[PDB]
Amino acid sequence: TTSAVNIYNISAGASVDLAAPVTTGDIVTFFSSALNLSAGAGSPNNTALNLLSENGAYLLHIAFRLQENVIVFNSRQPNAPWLVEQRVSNVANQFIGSGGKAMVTVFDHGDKYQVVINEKTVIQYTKQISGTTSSLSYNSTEGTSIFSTVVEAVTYTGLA
Amino acid sequence: TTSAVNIYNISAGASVDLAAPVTTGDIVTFFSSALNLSAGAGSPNNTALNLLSENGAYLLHIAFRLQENVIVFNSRQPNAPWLVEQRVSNVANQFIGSGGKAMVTVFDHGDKYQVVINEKTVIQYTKQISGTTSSLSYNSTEGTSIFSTVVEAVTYTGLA
Repeated sequence: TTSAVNIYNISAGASVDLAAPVTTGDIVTFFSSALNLSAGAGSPNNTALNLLSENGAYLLHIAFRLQENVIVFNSRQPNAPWLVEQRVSNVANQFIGSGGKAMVTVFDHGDKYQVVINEKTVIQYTKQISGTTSSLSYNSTEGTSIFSTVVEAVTYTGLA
Repeated sequence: TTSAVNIYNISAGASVDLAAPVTTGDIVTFFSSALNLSAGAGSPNNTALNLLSENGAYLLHIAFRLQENVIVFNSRQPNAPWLVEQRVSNVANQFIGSGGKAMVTVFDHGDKYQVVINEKTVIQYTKQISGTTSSLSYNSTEGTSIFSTVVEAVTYTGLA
């Protein structure tokens, strides 16, 4: 079996097409060389990370909302409304192991997405939309990003 | 179903016991925040990364020798001599995609170890000794290491 490693530099506000699709059994890890939580809980800062399908559907939308002090997980089809959102309270608490930097790992287990912040699993997300990830985006929905201007993404494909 | 991410900071000269063992289907990645392709001669290894078994066997020894312009791969039992070595020439050539930083990934495929430098698979190493990796070490020749003093390692376990 031959696996593969792909590295991407994602600037804030951009979307990147993967040279190798992420499917069941594969992994994607986001590396931030900074952690800006200083605004604190209740501030209007919201940054997002998304895994998209070839048809443009949002297989996994990850929103770090400091205003409501929650991390939201959801999915939606193109030109359609957001589905059932899952939430995890206290943003800063999930990053406690961090310190100047952070990493977010998404495991595609086929029927679910396992998300881990640093060493802590924060959720086992049952998929609302099935499919292969062919593109990734990093957007600063509101205020300033909680991550570095450029995020490094590494995918581990051809595992299963 | 449930996988895990573990982060370790390995200083030159130290060994670390893994909180979660690395077995067939798992991955280990090494991150260097520096790259020195003109550091001088090693004695004879400028730097070496090792994967060890529960009984101290060197399942995978990765040695970089600048003065010999080669990368060596080998294994050995506890208190026994080195076995059949495999070598890949032209060190700099393997780091062509780098640029002040570098990463070394090792996939444990059961019968073989796939080693990738950045995005380039350097070799498919047929195991000379089988077993589970329970600890790792980063050894160097004083002042001539090609990597940073501290190397960050991340393991993805519980995959298969």
